[PDB]
Amino acid sequence: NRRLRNLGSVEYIRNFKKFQK
Amino acid sequence: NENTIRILISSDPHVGYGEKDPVRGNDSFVSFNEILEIARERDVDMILLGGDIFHDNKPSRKALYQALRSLRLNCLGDKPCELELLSNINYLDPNINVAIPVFSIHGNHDDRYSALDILQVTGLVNYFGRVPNIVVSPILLQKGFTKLALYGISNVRDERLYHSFRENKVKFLRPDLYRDEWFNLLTVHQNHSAHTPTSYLPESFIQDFYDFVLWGHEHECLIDGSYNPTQKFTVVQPGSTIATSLSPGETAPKHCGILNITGKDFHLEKIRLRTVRPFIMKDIILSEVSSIPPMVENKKEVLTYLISKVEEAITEANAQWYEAQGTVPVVENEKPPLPLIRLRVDYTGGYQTENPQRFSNRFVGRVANATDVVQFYLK
Ligand SMILES: [Mn+2]
Ligand SMILES: [Mn+2]
Repeated sequence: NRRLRNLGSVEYIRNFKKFQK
Repeated sequence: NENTIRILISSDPHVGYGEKDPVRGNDSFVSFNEILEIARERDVDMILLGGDIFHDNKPSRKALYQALRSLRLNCLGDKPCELELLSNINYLDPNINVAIPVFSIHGNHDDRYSALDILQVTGLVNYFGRVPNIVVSPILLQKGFTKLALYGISNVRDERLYHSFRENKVKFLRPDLYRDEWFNLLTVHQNHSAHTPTSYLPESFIQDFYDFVLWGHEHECLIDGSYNPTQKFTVVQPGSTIATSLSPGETAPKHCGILNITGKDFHLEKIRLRTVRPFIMKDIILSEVSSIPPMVENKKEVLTYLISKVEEAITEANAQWYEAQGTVPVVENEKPPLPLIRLRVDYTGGYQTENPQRFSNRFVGRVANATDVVQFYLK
């Protein structure tokens, strides 16, 4: 377990509120 | 600061835990409320939770009511959210004035409609990192020049997740635009270390592109964090807001934290939770107590020593609480709540014992766990 690293995969992909009253 | 993302971090509030207990019944609600109150008082941008929000899979009506009441009173308001969403999120709703958005993954206790779906549907919590092959997609947030890529993996049976990583079935999705500018934050709810070689999640398994790992599930407060040199990330285990068992892990004083993110840098501030009931544990080996002569009718001497250890533990608990409050024991000041006291006594080598309930009864009105103050065992 201490040996393997970075398991799985790593891949790439492509006021601030609106309330008022 | 205009370029500093401020996140209140916590985990495992277990709302509803010990609800029926006459002494401890309100602890989970008071401490879950505290976490939200600290977030509001400290003016953070958001709250991030590591799961186990509710103790029961089907929370009681009181537990759900208390959680909803605290979230509504502490998270809604006029405060503008300075976080821009780049890639529904509650603060963007035009019919709800969210001052502090809460983000949470599910733990194993909040297992088609979870109690977390209810918090989300009311517009009070953003339930993220769902695990329906695992595809880990981020929430992209911006405050000035700072860019946050928030990732979550909700609780998965430890063996199933371990096998999924081994069979390389875990897909981590990254943004192409502003590639290396993002501060990568992962939130998990798994065992950090177990006896089984497949029952836990090794740190090495987690992609090295991550900068910070928020570690839920583990109740022990290890808020200071730990750096992984091979992966180049700092793992933070904030711990629970309530002790769910009288384990050694549960004794470490409970804290939440404020994670300040400026660019790719961070500053973690630790905050002591004031409402958590003190819990003191003593691990005793009788053969190591010279005062007690072995292999003779020594009940009287065993009892005298153990009673002195409970007294010592009560004094330490009361001192631990006054420390948390920043107060002194005086008439005008609120007194500490009854503490949780546990002695684990190894009686190997010839030592007489006492019925644990009879022993516990000696401290009625002085301890919160008046039934199980002592546990006698053999190595
Ligand atoms: Mn938990
Ligand atoms: Mn858990």
